[PDB]
Amino acid sequence: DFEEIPEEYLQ
Amino acid sequence: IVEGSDAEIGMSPWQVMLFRKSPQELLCGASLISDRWVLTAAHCLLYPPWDKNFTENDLLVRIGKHSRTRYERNIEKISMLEKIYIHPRYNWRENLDRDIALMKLKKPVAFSDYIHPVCLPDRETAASLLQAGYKGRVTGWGNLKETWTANVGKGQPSVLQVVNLPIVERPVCKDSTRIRITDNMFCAGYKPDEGKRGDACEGDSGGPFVMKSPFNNRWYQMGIVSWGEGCDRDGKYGFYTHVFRLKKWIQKVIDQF
Amino acid sequence: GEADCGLRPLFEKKSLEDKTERELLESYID
Ligand SMILES: N=C(N)N1CCC[C@@H](CNC(=O)[C@@H](Cc2ccccc2)NS(=O)(=O)c2ccc3ccccc3c2)C1
Ligand SMILES: *[C@@H]1O[C@H](CO)[C@@H](O)[C@H](O)[C@H]1NC(C)=O
Repeated sequence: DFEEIPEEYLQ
Repeated sequence: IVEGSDAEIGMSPWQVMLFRKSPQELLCGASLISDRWVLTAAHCLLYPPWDKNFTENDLLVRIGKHSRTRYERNIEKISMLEKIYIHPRYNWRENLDRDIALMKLKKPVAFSDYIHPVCLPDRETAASLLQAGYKGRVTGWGNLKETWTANVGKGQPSVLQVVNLPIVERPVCKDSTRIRITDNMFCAGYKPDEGKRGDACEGDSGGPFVMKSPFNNRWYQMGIVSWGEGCDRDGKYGFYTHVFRLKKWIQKVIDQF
Repeated sequence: GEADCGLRPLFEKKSLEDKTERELLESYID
C-alpha cells in the first residue's frame, strides 16, 4: 500500500 | 508500537525507515547519527536461520518521514547504501547478543526541519540516565497489536507511533525469559501491577530508544529495539541493545571508514 | 567543535515542548 517512489531508486 | 500514539510532525527527526526495494515493504527502523551514518539492529539485515542476508543493493533508507506509506515529496530524502557493517561478535545462534549494525550512505543528506541527528551518550550520560524506573521513548511504524483479525482489524499505523517506557531492574529482566541475557542488553516496559502498557512490535526493530537530558536539553540514543517475545505480553519486557557498551566498536568503524 | 545533535529544529530550537516529553523528565524525580 506504498505510494510509488521515483523508479530511479528501484531499478 | 503497541499502545502508543501518533507522533507530532518533526518530533523524531532522526528516525529512519529501512525500505526493501522488491517486494516494496517496511523492513525495520533505524536512526540518523551523522550526515552519512545510520544505526540499526544487526538482525534486521542478517539472520541465517530464516535465510535473511540483505545487501547494499537490496535496500533503501528513507529519512524525514511522518506517514508510513506516502511518498512525502517535499520532506523525505531517499538514499542508497555504500556499505553495511555488522558487529563481528554478533550472536544470532542463541540470544541476539551485540545486535548492532552501521550503514554508510552513498551521499551525505542535507539536514532540515525534519532531518536531524541524535546524540550518542558519553560515560557520564550513560551512568546518570540508565537507571531502573527512568523512562525513555521508542518510535516506529511497526505493528499496533501482536495479532489481529485478517482484513478487518488494523494493523499497521498510518503515521509514526511513539510510546514512553520505563527501564526495568536487571533481576526482573532475568526472571522474565528463559533466554540468556548479557550485559549488552537492557529491558524496558511496565510491570503487570502498574496499569499502563506499551511495547515495540514487528517492524519497529532497529529503531531508537532515546532519553532526554534535563541539563543540556539534548536527546540521546541509549538503546536499539532488539528483541522480545510477542508484543505487550503481561510479565514480558522488550529488550534493547546497550548503545553505550558498544560505543567502542562504533568508534572504530566510523574512524577507520 | 562537535556537531549539533539531539536538539530538534521544531521543538528545542523553538522552545516548544512535545505532547509527552514532560512524562520522561518527571520520571527522573520520583
Ligand atoms: N516485544 C518486543 N519489544 N519485541 C521487539 C520487536 C519485535 C517484537 C516481535 N518479535 C518477536 O516476538 C520474536 C519472535 C521470536 C522469538 C524467539 C525466537 C525467534 C523469533 N522475534 S525477535 O526478532 O524478537 C527474535 C528473533 C531472533 C531471536 C533469536 C534468539 C532469541 C530471541 C530472538 C528474538 C518483539
Ligand atoms: C551473505 O551474503 C554476503 C554477500 O552476498 C556474503 O559475502 C556473506 O558471506 C553472506 N553471509 C552469510 C552469513 O550468509
